[PDB]
Amino acid sequence: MDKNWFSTPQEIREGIKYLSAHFYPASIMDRWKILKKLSFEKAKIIANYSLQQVIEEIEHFDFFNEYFKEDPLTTVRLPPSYIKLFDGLVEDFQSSRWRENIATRFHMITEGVLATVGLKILNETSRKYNLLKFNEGIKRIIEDEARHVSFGLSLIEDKEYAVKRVEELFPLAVQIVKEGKDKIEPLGYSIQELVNLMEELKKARINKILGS
Repeated sequence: MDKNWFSTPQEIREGIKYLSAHFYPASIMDRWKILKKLSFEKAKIIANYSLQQVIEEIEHFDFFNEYFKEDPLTTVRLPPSYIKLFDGLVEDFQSSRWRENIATRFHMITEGVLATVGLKILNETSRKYNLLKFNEGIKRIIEDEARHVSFGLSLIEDKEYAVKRVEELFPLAVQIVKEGKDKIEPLGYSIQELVNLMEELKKARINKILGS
């Protein structure tokens, strides 16, 4: 942990933990224990970068677990639209069109829209408060996430279906952010501005799918 974590203002620590819990949902992680087997299973099918990506997902969990040892993320309640998002990903892993369904729910929406915004906030906020170790670990996740999103684009074959999926799931993603208003706004962000960024990100991921 950074030695100056605890000297960071309480409202800022709360917001950071709140967002960190979206990446490492320690209070309800056991709900989706099944995602471990399912992700291993499918990465061993696909191989390619999928095996590296699964390892990187664990590395990301390990980062948040280690960082917050003395200030655990088990205290943080995830909002209900976030629970829905991940219940849906378990379903997608069990679905017929699992490759397309995971690429759209996870790589496009979860990593290419939600995570993009969440990591922007964590980067900006940790830099402002001089949480250097935290900020570096966020920068490394951002670098990983860009490769994950590119890998996602490579998994999509049916362009019309993928776009329609992204368009269908986008509202849930917006609700996740709106549900965090009370924890995010004290970090000095406007929820509307965040939603507008989400819209631009959605457009950009769709453009990339259509140009592939």
